[PDB]
Amino acid sequence: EWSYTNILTGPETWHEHYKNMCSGYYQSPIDLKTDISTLDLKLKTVIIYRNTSSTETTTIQNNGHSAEVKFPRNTWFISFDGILDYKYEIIQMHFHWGNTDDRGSEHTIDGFRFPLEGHIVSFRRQMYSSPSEAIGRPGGLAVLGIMHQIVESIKYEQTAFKAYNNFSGVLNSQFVPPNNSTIDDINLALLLSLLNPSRYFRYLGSLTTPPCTENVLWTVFIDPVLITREQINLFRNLPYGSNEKQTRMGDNFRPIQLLNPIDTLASRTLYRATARG
Ligand SMILES: [Zn+2]
Repeated sequence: EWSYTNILTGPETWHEHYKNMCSGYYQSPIDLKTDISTLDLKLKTVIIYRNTSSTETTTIQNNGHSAEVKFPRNTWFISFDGILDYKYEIIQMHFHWGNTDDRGSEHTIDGFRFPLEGHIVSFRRQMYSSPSEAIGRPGGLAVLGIMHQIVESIKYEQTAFKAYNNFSGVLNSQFVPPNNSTIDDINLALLLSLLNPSRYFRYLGSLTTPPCTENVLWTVFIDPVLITREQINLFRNLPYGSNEKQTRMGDNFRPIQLLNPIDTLASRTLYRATARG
């Protein structure tokens, strides 16, 4: 059992209840510190692309700790090298947000928390045949982090919810765990075009929920996409699972981890990318 809000099973306890691997020293999230990071001009623009002959349905579930969009197999991919040859295949996208607008993200950028951080989770299909083979194996995963920020004046079509197609209206108080519903597909290419896909932090870290496996290649884009207060409050209408002390889902984020805890046996480095100038 784990939770965010029950002090007994909360994130401070994960290093004990899930020693493998929540006690490790390559954990996530971290503070993404622009001044400490190393600019690496070899890190290219990220591309997200779709298999246009895929027809299966997309679904979303309230799994008790987030809203998680589950994509069909063989449908959405990420390329980090400009070639569209299916090296990373997207599995799911879920979200982390706050009870209030000034927190919610798991990563910080120079100490700053955003209201909502989305995680697009993919597996390295280049090496592994399926999500379930990759999820617990070395180097199996790569996650994209997308920061969202609230604006007062904006057309719907300009907000991230256009790419999400409003999650087909499923974000409301009656979307109780562990219900899942079919939704219109998420246009992840459009979502990525709402920010600068060349401008990101990059490091090796972990899943941010138990068992915190250290096999995640992280990419966190620096520019946020935009949403309204109305849209953030939609997520806040979801109920938490019954493991949680709080009724309404919010503050479902793990606290910050150090880039290099004192016990590390080989330091990791935080890299940054920017467009070819
Ligand atoms: Zn996440």
